[PDB]
Amino acid sequence: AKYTLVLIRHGESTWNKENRFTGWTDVPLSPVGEQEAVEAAKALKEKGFEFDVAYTSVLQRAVVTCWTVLKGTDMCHIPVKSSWRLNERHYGALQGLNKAETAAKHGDEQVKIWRRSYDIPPPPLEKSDKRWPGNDAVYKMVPNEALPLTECLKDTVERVLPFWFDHIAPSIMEGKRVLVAAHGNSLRGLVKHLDKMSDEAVLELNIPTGVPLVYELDEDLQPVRHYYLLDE
Amino acid sequence: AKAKYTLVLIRHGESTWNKENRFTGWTDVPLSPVGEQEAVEAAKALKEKGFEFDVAYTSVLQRAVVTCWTVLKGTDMCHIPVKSSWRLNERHYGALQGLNKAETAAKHGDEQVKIWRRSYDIPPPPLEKSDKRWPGNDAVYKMVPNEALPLTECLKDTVERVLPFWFDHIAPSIMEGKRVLVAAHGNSLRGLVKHLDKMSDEAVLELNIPTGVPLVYELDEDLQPVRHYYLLDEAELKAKMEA
Amino acid sequence: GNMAKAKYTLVLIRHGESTWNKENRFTGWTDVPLSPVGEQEAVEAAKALKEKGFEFDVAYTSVLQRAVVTCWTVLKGTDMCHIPVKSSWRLNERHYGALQGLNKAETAAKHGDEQVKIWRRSYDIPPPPLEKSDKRWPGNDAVYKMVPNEALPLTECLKDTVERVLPFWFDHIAPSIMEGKRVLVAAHGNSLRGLVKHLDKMSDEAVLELNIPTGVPLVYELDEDLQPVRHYYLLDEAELKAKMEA
Amino acid sequence: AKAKYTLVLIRHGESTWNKENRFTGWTDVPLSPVGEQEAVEAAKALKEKGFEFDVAYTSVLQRAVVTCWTVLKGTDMCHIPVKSSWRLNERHYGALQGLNKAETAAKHGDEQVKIWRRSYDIPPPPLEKSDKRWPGNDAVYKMVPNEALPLTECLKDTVERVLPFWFDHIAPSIMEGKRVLVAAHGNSLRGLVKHLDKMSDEAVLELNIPTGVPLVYELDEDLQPVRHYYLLDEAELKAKMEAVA
Ligand code: NA
Ligand code: NA
Ligand code: NA
Ligand code: NA
Repeated sequence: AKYTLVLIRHGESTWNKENRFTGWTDVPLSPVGEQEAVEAAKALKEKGFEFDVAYTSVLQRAVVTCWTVLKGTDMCHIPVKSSWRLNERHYGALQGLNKAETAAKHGDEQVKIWRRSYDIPPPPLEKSDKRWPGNDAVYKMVPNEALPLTECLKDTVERVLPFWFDHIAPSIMEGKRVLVAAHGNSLRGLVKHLDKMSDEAVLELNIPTGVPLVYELDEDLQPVRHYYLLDE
Repeated sequence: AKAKYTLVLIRHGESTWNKENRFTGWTDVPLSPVGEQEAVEAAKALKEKGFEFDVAYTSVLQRAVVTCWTVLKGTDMCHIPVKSSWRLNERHYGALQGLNKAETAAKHGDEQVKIWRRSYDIPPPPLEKSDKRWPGNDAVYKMVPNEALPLTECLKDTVERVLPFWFDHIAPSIMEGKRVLVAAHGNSLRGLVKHLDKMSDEAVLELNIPTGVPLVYELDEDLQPVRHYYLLDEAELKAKMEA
Repeated sequence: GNMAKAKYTLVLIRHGESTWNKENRFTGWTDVPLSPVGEQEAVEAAKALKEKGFEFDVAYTSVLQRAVVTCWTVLKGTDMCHIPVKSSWRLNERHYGALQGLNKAETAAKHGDEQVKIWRRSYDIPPPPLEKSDKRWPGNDAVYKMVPNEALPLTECLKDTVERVLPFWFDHIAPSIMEGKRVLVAAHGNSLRGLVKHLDKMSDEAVLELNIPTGVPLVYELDEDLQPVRHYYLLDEAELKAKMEA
Repeated sequence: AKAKYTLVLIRHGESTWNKENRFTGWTDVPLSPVGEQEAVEAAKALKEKGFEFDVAYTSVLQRAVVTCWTVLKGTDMCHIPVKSSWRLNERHYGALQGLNKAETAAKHGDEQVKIWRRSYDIPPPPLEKSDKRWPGNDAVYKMVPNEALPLTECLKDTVERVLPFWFDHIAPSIMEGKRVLVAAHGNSLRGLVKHLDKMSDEAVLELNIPTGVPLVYELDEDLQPVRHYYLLDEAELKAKMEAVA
């Protein structure tokens, strides 16, 4: 009843179509992904939503989603803050591999666990591997110890919260209308916190792609209600 | 001397109002389709010659902001921080903003507009605080004190408004070792160049910065230009300067 | 005066006496410390702010020890040590060029008595400039390593000081006030005269008569548009009249 | 073992409650006169060895903040930016804060407190939101979401609360080439050290950081410790370690 927060998950990426684990792989949006953001922007525009600051991960797919939304809402003048803390969950040694070839290699049960589990991460990369963010110039200014070799949702949540408490939440408290453009697991991290969901309950939480999720929060940042801005 | 640092400046391409032959100033109009493509072309040239960036500075006007995004996209630099500031905005055209050039030329005279357009210290007629074109009435600038928001501006004012941002943000980034990109407008960039090259008040009037062409500055240890150049062959560049 | 209310409250304070104020010597950007009396003026200003219940959310200071320590002392005495403090060379004292470090008598005998009165009280006539080879030039000082040399003065008149202060007002101080933050500004005589000149829309001629006393909180009650509704010092009319005379 | 960066850590000296033999935690108590002087002495040692700083990090508790200012004053480094954060605060002692050791011994028992004091993952009894010692009720933390403010903490929680600040601010400054100073507390510094030296959960329990003594870390290109040392002779240092034992 006091503050309004808008969250959005980027649309389909090239690897979502190629049926391959992405994680921190910095792949671009597919043409369909680019358009989901254009549609979400129009809906926000129609309802008169406006923003004062935007937060994003550092992955192209989220960054472009955010730019598209600002463009479609006439909010290109606002500051945009990116952080690796809003990045998708890192899939370790599975990143870049096709899901079928990994399912046939490791088994259908084991991948379902790695995909939908809360605290069991996929096999870790080695520091010599090029998929390790520690070897990527994009993370040059981030200490290597903070860059994951692999992650379970749990790790993702713990890595996201600090950014919520140190940047996002304070902006809301300062009176700013905030937009957050991120990924499925990163956003599940925020929602888990916002709605105080249990470890078991977030496993069933599915955040649809390219649909604005609006949170009406009270004076103490507790949700009064939430809803998606569409009719599909 | 020799280059120690590299700075890249870029002026946004054509806007809808450039085609509609209308004074823009702080009017937040979008790029035309041709303007969007000039940025794509400038990105490729930067990509080809191996330019990379660590931070990007922009005005708060859509035109420049989108030009910047396009260049980062085309150079695979979408991960970098982007900082916007009203200080990099185009020169404010006062009471002329939104008016067609022919209709103002016929109203006020061909001489008087030429003065207001290419003069250094004579600004166009000022707006009143009641006018909606005054940034002080625009929510975009709600966090900026109204005293800093112009009613009108001459190039001189624009230069004075830009320098502080150069000294407080852009230059320090260069000094910190960061490869900087600046996406702004004609007059705001003339402001930086005037300072960089220590141009006189009279000389900057002849300075014409072509639209959608990266301008690269090789600076020494003390931020003084060793040389500058545009990323385009003499053929394409000659045609861009003439427009 | 105006009977309206304050929307915002801003507190400005000029640091107390420095070692060189006693040595009767031009300081400018020379980073000299406060005298023991200077340290105590800040303790007294803190107590007055404490008694009236003033609280702060952020503090702005120059990068000169003198102002910095004044600010720390005030935060300590008001139980505001938890707030962010932002420093900037833009709030530095006016730079006195080639006069910095010299005694008044020895500069008066060297350059002339009246010429110094002009350099000290004038608005637009600066003192003789330093050379880039001189150590008193901030461009050679590690303290300003991250600030482009072109921005660092060789000398300054009040006018120059005002022009370098304003941007910091518009880019940091004012926005904090607009965000709803109770701001404290600990700086120097000329830098504060710069802010006041702007706040009260004073003329070039009028700011020459403006004397800001040392170690006395100056409170500004500003309206929604940052225009002064009224201002006042936290001191009895007795101690205050004596502070202004100095 | 090739050092590149230098980091200086300092634990504030004695507080009024250290003398009054009482659990402090987030209680914002001031330094004792002896505490103020330890910082003056640490500043002189840093001054003598020529240490200079480019930025300083601190908790938001007066005792640490004043320690930092004193060190900057004594090293002629008052011009540098100082960033404070609740993330560097002392460990929060939950329901034990404000209690005297005798008063806690009489009301919680000698065994339970020894566990709460030297344990890694078992926190002291938690406060209720209706308790005034909960930071959520303190204006100092007005700009920090209440969900982040502890009701109680074990060293483990402290560590988890500190790391993000290390990775988001302190470390990047070191990587940017800045000479950093960190003025904080016993448990918050044990957090950093535990990470820096990759100490095990069991080993940090024996780690004792003396008060008012600069701790210098020589780190390699990848922020890994090459070596560390205190600015004090083995004689004066032996006596400081016994004080903190
Ligand atoms: Na890295
Ligand atoms: Na405004
Ligand atoms: Na410098
Ligand atoms: Na709070």
